[PDB]
Amino acid sequence: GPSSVQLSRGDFHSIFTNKQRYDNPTGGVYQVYNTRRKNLIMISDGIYHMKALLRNQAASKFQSMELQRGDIIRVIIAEPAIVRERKKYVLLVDDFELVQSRADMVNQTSTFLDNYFSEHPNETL
Repeated sequence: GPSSVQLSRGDFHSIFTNKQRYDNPTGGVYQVYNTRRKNLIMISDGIYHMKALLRNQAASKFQSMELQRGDIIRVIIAEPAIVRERKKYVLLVDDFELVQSRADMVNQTSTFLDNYFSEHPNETL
């Protein structure tokens, strides 16, 4: 069914351009974009998609929740990671809650965050 919550549109851009958000990148509402490093997934903020590494309690919930594309989550504990040498971005997620199971994708044609910052190198923290 359709997503009955609003995603945190553009928040992946905010996490890596606004220092206050970078320092505490929590509370965002995101949609799972793809799953498969069995704990590395792709998530969507409705505008961008980016890689997230699920660790600790988030890795446990990945398993217990059978997390899949379309699920909507709220991130509770997280930290940003930039691999500068490779221009790669990852959200390290230690805990999240499930908001909605198997919602229709809000955006099927989002921009990959790494691609966005590689062509706008000026913007990144």
